[PDB]
Amino acid sequence: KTTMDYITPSFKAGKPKACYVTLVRNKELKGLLSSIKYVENKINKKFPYPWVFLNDEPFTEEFKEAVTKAVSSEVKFGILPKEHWSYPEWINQTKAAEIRADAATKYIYGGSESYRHMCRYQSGFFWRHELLEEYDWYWRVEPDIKLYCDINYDVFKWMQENEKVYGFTVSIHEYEVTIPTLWQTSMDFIKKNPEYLDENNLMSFLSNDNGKTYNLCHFWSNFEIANLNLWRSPAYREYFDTLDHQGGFFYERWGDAPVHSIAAALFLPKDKIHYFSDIGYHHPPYDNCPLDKEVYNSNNCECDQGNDFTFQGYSCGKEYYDAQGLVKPKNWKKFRE
Amino acid sequence: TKTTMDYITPSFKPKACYVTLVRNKELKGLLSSIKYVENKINKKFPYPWVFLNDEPFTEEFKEAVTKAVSSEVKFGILPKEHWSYPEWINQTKAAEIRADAATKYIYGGSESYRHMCRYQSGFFWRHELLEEYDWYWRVEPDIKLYCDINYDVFKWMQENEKVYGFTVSIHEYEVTIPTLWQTSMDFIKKNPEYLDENNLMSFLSNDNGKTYNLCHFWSNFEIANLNLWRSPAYREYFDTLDHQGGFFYERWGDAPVHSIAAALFLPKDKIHYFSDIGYHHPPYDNCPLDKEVYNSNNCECDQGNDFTFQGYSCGKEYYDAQGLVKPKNWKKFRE
Ligand SMILES: *[C@@H]1O[C@H](CO)[C@@H](O[C@@H]2O[C@H](CO)[C@@H](O[C@@H]3O[C@H](CO[C@H]4O[C@H](CO[C@H]5O[C@H](CO)[C@@H](O)[C@H](O)[C@@H]5O)[C@@H](O)[C@H](O[C@H]5O[C@H](CO)[C@@H](O)[C@H](O)[C@@H]5O)[C@@H]4O)[C@@H](O)[C@H](O[C@H]4O[C@H](CO)[C@@H](O)[C@H](O)[C@@H]4O[C@H]4O[C@H](CO)[C@@H](O)[C@H](O)[C@@H]4O)[C@@H]3O)[C@H](O)[C@H]2NC(C)=O)[C@H](O)[C@H]1NC(C)=O
Ligand SMILES: *[C@@H]1O[C@H](CO)[C@@H](O[C@H]2O[C@H](CO)[C@@H](O)[C@H](O)[C@H]2NC(C)=O)[C@H](O)[C@H]1NC(C)=O
Ligand SMILES: [Cl-]
Ligand SMILES: [Cl-]
Repeated sequence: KTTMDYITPSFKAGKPKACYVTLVRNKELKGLLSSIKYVENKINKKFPYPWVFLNDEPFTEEFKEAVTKAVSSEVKFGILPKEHWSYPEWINQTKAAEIRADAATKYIYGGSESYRHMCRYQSGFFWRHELLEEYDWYWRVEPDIKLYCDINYDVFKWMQENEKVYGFTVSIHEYEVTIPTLWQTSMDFIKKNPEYLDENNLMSFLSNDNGKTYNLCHFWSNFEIANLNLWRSPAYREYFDTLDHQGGFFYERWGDAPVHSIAAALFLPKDKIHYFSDIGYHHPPYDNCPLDKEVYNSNNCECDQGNDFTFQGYSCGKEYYDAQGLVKPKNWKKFRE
Repeated sequence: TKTTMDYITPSFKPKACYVTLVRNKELKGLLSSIKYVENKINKKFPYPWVFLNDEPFTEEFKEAVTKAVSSEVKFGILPKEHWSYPEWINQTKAAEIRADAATKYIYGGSESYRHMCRYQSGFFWRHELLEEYDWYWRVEPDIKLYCDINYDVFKWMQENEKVYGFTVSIHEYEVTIPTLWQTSMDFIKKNPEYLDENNLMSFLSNDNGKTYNLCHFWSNFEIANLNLWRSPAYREYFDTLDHQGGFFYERWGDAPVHSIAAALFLPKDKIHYFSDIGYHHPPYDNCPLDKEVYNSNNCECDQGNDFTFQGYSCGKEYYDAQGLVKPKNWKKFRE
C-alpha cells in the first residue's frame, strides 16, 4: 500500500471536501482582512468553500466578528494544541536559545523563537488539527496577500478531476544558512526507506547532480492548494518525525516550504505536482503574474507581467519547467536581464 | 577649509521633488504607489514629481502618470553614460560573475540590476531634472503609505536642518558586498577630513570600524538633501567605489553605499528616522508605534508587523547609535 494508495480514494465527481486554511496572529487583523477581500472578490463568491482560521493563542472577539463579516462562506476558528507548539523533550533549549541569539542579525527570523514553532507547525501539525479532519483538500492563505486576477473555475474541483496532489504558484531558492543539514537528513531517510522514493519523482527540480546535493529550489508554501492525504501518508508522517528528531527546526531554521517541497518532489509521481501559471498572486516580495495574454486579459489581472518572478534567476521556475518537460513561454529569458 | 556641511547649510517653500526610477513594464505598480502618495500627502502639500527611465517612456505611460499625479510631473530619460559599463570594467569577467551568481542570491545574474544600483549611487542626483532642487523624496512602484501625513515633510527637514531621512533599515546580505567595507575604510584612511567628528559609525559597526555589521538604511525610501550627494566627500567616495568595480564584480546596492556615506560623512544629528510615516515596500513595513500618531493619521497597517525592531532590522542599532530611547515594548518584536 503505497503513498498514492492513501490519496487516490479522494479522486467520484461530487463536490470536493475542501477548505481554505490560515495560521495567523491577532496583531495581523488588518493584513488578514485585506487577503480575505482578495479571496472573496476573486473566487470565494463564485465557488464558496469553508475557511478555517488557526491560532496558537485565542482569537479576540473583535477579530472573529471582523472575519465573519468579511467572509461570505462558513468560517471556523480553532486554537492549536500545546503539543503542536512547544519544544519536544529531546530538544536542548539552552542550545536552541544560543543559536537564536547568535543568528538574530544573521538572517531573517534568525533570532525568532516563535517563527520556528510556526515552521514546525506548518510542517507536521496543521494537517491533523481537528478542524481539518473532515477535509481532503486545503488552500493556504496568508495575511497581506493579493490575488491579481479573477479565477473563474473551482480550483479544488479541478485538482480532484485532474488527479493533482500539490499545487503552487511561486518557487525560489532557499538561503542555505537556514537549512545546512536538511538535505543530508532527507537523503538518509530515503536510503533507509527506498520504497518511499517514487520511481517517477521530481528529483530534477531539487538537484542538478542526481541527488548528491540540493540546489535549494523549493515551492513557496505561503501559497498551497494540495491534498491533505499526502501529509497523512506513512511516508510523510515518518519523514516529519525523522526531521523532528534530528532537531533542525530549532537548531537551524528549517522552513516548512523546503520541507513540504522535498516530500512532494520525492514521494509522489511528478505528474501529481501542478504549477498554477494562471493564478495571479502576490506574497511580499514576489509575484506570480500570468504571462499568457489571453489568460491575463480574460481574467482582468491587475499585476505587471514583467514582474512575474517565475523565470527570474533566483526563482526556480526554469528548474521546474525543465524537470517537468513543460514548454517555457517564448520570452522567458527576458526575465533574466 | 570648506567642509561637507558647508555645502549643505545654505539650503537650510523648499526646492523639492519626488523622484522615481521606473520601467514601462511597471505601470500598474507605479500608479498604485502614486495613488498612495496623492491620498496621503501630495494633494495637501504638492511638490513636482520627477520620473526617470533608462529607456523612453511610452505615451500610454506618460498619459496615465500625468493624470494620476495632481502636481506637476516631469519625464526624463537617463544619459547613456550613466547606464552602461565604464570603459575600465572587464565585461567578460562581469559576465562570468553574473552567470555564476544567477541562482545564488537575489538579482545575482542580472545585468540591469547592477546598472540600477550604480545609477542610484552616483547619478540620479545629477540628472538634469534634479539640478534645480535641494531635496528629493524617492518613491518606488508597488509601495504603500499606511497613514496620512499632515505636515510638509520637505519643509520640516529644512527647518530642522536634517540631511538624510529614512524609515526601514536592514542588514545586507554580505555575499553581495564582500569588499565594500574594506574599500570604504581605505577611502576614510586616505581622506580623514571627510570623516565627521560626530558621525554615526556605531550604526555601521560594533567594533569601531574594524568590521561592517551590515546595517543600512533601505534606500527605496529616502527623503534627503541632494547637496549631500553633490558634496566633494561623496563625489570622491562614489568615484572610488566606481573604479574599484564592486557594482559589477560583486553586486553593490545603492542602499549600503548611501548609508555608509551618510553615517560617516555627516554629524549624526543630520540623520533622521521617520517613526511617524507608515510605509511598505515589499516585504517590509514601518508602522507607527505611537498610539496618537497611529490614530490621528488614520494608519492602515498592523503595528505588530512593524519591522523596525525585529532582529534582522537595524532599528535597534540605529536607536542605540543616536541615543534614542526605544519604545517600551521593543523586545516583543524579537519573539
Ligand atoms: C545543551 O546545550 C548547551 C549549550 O551549548 C550545552 O552546554 C555547553 O556545552 C559545551 C560542550 O558541548 C560547552 O563548551 C565548552 O565551552 C568552554 C567555554 O565556555 C565559555 O564560552 C561559551 C561560549 O561562548 C560563546 O557563546 C556565547 C553565547 O553563545 C557568547 O556570549 C560568547 O561571546 C561566545 O561567542 C559560553 O557559552 C560559556 O558560558 C557559560 O559559562 C559562563 C561562565 O564561564 C556563564 O557566565 C554563562 O552564563 C554560561 O553558563 C562560557 O563563557 C570551552 O572552554 C570548552 O572548550 C574546551 O573543550 C573543547 C572540546 O570539548 C576544546 O575544543 C577546546 O579547545 C577546549 O579544550 C581546551 O581545554 C581543555 C581543558 O583544559 C584541554 O584538555 C584541551 O587541550 C584544550 O586546551 C567547551 O567548548 C559550553 O560551555 C556549554 N555551555 C553552557 C552555557 O553550559 C549543554 O551541554 C547541552 N546539554 C546537554 C544535556 O547536552
Ligand atoms: C577579463 O576577464 C576575463 C575573464 O575572467 C579574463 O580572461 C582570462 O581569464 C583567465 C586568466 O586570468 C583564463 O581563464 C583565461 O586566460 C581568460 N579566460 C577567458 C575569459 O577567456 C581576462 O584576462 C580579463 N582581462 C583583463 C585585461 O584582465
Ligand atoms: Cl528577524
Ligand atoms: Cl534574480
